[PDB]
Amino acid sequence: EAKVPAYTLPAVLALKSGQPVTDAKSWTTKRRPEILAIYEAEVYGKSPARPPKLNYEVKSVEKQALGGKATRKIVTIFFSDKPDAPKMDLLLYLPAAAAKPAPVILGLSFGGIHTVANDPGVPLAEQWTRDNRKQPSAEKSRGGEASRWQVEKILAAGYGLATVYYEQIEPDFAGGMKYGIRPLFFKPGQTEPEPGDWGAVAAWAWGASRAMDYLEKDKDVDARRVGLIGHSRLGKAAIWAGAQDARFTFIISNESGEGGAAISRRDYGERTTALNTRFPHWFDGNYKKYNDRENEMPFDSHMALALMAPRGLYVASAEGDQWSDPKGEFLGAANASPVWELFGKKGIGTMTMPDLHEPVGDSVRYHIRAGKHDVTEYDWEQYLKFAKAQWG
Repeated sequence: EAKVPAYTLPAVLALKSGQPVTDAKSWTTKRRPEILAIYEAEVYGKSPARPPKLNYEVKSVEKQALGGKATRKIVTIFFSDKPDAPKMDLLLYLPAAAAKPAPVILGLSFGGIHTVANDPGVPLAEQWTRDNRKQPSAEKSRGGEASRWQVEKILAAGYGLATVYYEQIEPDFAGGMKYGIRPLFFKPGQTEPEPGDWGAVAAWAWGASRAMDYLEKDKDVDARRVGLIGHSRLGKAAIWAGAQDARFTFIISNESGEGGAAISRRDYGERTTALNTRFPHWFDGNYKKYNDRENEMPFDSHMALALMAPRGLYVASAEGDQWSDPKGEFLGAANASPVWELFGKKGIGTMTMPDLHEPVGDSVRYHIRAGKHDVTEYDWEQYLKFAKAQWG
């Protein structure tokens, strides 16, 4: 950490011109649109507009699911009317006893909807494998991601869990674009994304907002109390989804790294390069000019995160976060927090990184936990306290 470079962050509360942002009105009307546009063009890419009509079908509604704890729904959301188009299966669990429409936490899932809980009545999903092949999952994989979703805790807290498998939006390997939604929006004869067009992180975020499109039509769901959670690369998606979509009352970005919550200036552009090399589909084409600081970024993570203000933001890390940079994720959150004060909200409340298992902050929160890159019970215990603070 004595070997981390020094840097001066671009100022989140100054306009590009240099003029200061003096109040919430000026953020809303001037600076936030400026920051959103920067990220749209230089990082995530421009996405299509919200579809006027959502084409979807409620395939399945089962009460008493999960040993009676939950009403389960499975909702198919079509990204095109054409058959064998890309489509999305949304898994919803609502508390069996729900007396009114329930708050819902929406998540992007690394696995199929059968991995989210131990639920025999959920069809085995097709998944994309280590070899970039798509094939039906084995039954042994049911519930493999359950510890990452803690559905029983969520329902116990009085909330619902909605999940989508991200690779139905776009499969996560270089070349999987043809199998996803991005091609559906090309222009007459276009065959490749323009350099400022969305990449995969943005497509995943875009699909989360179509999930939100359904949840607002569901009459068992409190459309005014939905949040969004993403782990790792899907925490990047969740940051941009929340930026794009004011219906998410909060987002949770679990260990989201570079192009997510982590300050990029804590190295010399080598992470940016490794991401753009290994995962050329994640960000847009313009983003590759920031490789190894060939160009200086007129932005850094605190600005992307401030796109949530005044809504809730939870950033979290793990001691061994992979090679990810927990301090850089804390600093992203901490440097975003002043925007919340413009709105009369409290942010992180400190500029010093807390100790393990010591969460900080109010409308912007942070914790770091011991363990490896994952989502654990401990994370969820805090997320649900956060959700209550946001929702009461």
